[PDB]
Amino acid sequence: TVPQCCYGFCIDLLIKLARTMQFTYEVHLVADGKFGTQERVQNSNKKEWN
Amino acid sequence: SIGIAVILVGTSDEVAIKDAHEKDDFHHLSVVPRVELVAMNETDPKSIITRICDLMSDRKIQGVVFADDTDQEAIAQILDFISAQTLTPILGIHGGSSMIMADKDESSMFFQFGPSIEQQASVMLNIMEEYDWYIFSIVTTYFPGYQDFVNKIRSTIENSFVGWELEEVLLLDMSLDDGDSKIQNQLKKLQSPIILLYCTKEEATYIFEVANSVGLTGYGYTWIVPSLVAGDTDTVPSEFPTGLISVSYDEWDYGLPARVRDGIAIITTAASDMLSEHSFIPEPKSSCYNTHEKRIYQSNMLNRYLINVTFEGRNLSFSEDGYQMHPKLVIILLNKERKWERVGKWKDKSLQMKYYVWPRMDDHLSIVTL
Amino acid sequence: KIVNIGAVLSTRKHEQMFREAVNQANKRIQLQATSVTHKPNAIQMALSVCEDLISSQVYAILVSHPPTPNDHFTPTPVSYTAGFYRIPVLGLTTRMSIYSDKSIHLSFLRTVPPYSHQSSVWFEMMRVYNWNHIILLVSDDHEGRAAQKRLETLLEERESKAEKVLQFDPGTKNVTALLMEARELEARVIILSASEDDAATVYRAAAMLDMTGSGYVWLVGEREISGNALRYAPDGIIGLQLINGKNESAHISDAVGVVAQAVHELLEKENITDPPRGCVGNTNIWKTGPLFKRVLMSSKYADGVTGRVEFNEDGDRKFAQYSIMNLQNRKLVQVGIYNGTHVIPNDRKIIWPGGETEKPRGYQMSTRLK
Ligand SMILES: *[C@@H]1O[C@H](CO)[C@@H](O)[C@H](O)[C@H]1NC(C)=O
Repeated sequence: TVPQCCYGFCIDLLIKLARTMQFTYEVHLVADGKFGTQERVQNSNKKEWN
Repeated sequence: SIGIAVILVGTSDEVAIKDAHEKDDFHHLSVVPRVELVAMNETDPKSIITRICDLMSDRKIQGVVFADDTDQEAIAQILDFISAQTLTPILGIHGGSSMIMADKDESSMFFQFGPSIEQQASVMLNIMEEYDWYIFSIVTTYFPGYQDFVNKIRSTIENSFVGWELEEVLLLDMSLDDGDSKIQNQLKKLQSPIILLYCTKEEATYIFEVANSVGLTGYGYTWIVPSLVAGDTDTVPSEFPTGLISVSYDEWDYGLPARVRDGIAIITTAASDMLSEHSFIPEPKSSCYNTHEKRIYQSNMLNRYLINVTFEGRNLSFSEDGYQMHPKLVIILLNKERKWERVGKWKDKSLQMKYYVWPRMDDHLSIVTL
Repeated sequence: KIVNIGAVLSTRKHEQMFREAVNQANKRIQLQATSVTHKPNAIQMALSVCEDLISSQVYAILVSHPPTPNDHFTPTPVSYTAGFYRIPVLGLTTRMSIYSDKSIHLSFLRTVPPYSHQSSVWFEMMRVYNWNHIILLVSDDHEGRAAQKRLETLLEERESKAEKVLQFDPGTKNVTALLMEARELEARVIILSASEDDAATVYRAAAMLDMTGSGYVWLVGEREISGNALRYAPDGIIGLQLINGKNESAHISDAVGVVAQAVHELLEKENITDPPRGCVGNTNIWKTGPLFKRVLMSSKYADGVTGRVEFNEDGDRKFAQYSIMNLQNRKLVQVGIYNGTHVIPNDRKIIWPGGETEKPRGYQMSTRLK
């Protein structure tokens, strides 16, 4: 995990929104890299997301 | 020097067991086992406990192979209780001992021969997708493991390209008082041509009589039932409608003399395997009274070595719940008269039936095309 | 006709008390008294109980816990032996949730409610103090799982999911890493339902991490408020108790009463057949007991020393009495009662941990996100 800097349409929207509500943030990208659906794990009744 | 005992209930070929005891090659394994055979009736749990106590006190018994002939189910629970109390392992090879129990506790040394509910549920769907019965409904009562059956059945059918359209589920309870009218009213909701059932023998007979009163059992509806409903092939309740399909363990080609040798071989090979690497062997003074202090020597490693063994090119690798992982089943059909016949046997997950088209037993037409 | 009942107690003086109680109830078809003692092993217990089952052909059995602390295996022989014949059995001082399972133990009734209803009465405190966000930790056992499931099922109606559910292995000695994760969280209400031994481990680790300062709330149960936990226990803990849990004479004085009403409605209904007295002899099931359970469980009792006793369809007593129990200055003082479905205050005032005298919001706003 190496630090990187991000910028775009979503990033500056968050900056404007954050200044209004007086809170800080610490962004980090997702590890797997997918938006996420439900999956069946280990052939069990329970289901979990990714 | 490890002593192994075998217990028989009811009629059996005693001389055949004695002849088949020394039927395999057991030379390259340092077991030097001794076989002890004792026969007794089905008097009561007290007699069984007393006999087991006397035998294990008599001559250095570290395990018991238990056979049975009746169809009673609570004998398995009693044997599980005994196995939980005393750390020695026992095996159920035939009879009531082959019935699957609800849930063995974390400290039981007890195993059974025969498939579980989940594998039978799986094979009930492998049978379905060969004669193309894609419409079905399920009915069951309150029995240990009933949730697992429906859970696995629903899980399997929602992750495949083929379309299983399940038409309603019934979980009626027949133990209620004066609820027979409600049960009969509810049974009218069934419409699929294929019905799955999960009930005890007497419950199955009562439900079949009720259904025959309604009349949805004559021509176009086919029932599929698990192993435990049959219990004994010879004892036909005469209340079962013609055309019933059932799954049962292959007892026709696999009688009993081979099972005794197979059970003995499991213990001998496990003891040989655990002895060589660990340089140890559990040989406690197997007392009967005041056994709470006799649990000093843990036999959990022997349990870990009891779940992975093989011999003579066969796989007997068990699981956490204590059953086969690789049984040999057959499919039996009840013909016009009261009798059971072999239709197809499948091994290593490969269905093989002796028929190609189901014998019908008019608005059934044929269509030619190109 | 003559109908006799059975029971087993853990004291000869208790046996004499039971004899006096049945003599008094004789004034209310004549009854009888049969009782025996306890043994330190289960197999002897089962042998004796079926031997004493043959003694008088009993209709119901009363069981009590021995002076042993755990006693988790003591009711098991009687339950198995009786369920082998489908004979109903009433329990008095059993609290483990294993026996509430209808699968393994078909016939069993409770005179005291289980821990699941304790988890359920934990809900009223949140309802009355406006606590919507909680952190609960339970041990990895069959006991904790039922409580967690019941709690989350009850909270399903309110549509208020708990933030975190975290568990630890039983019989451990280090929980520092697990307690670290909960410290980062944003909730200040801790609910723990663990064993007596684990209570000492968690309490020691909480003190080191400054986890029990101001602005924290601990909700505990019966087991972790008794025993050696009070040796290392912070102030301000809110516990729980039962009004008549430990008075075995109070239960017995009316336990024979409720069963007495049932037999009157059964002896003159239809098809009455005495369960067999053949321990060794018969291995079948008595017809009486599938219907006996139904009438007994619905037998409302008008009034008693512990109030109205009405059984649900679970074999567990309903409408119990709980006292919201509090600890301040190394001693326990009562501050309230649980009136069936709601709570009322009392004269005393509860001192919260840390010495503050208020109603903590149980919430700490975080100013950092992810
Ligand atoms: C419990 O609260 C109810 C309020 O509905 C009240 O009527 C009753 O007297 C209280 N006490 C008992 C023992 O029910």
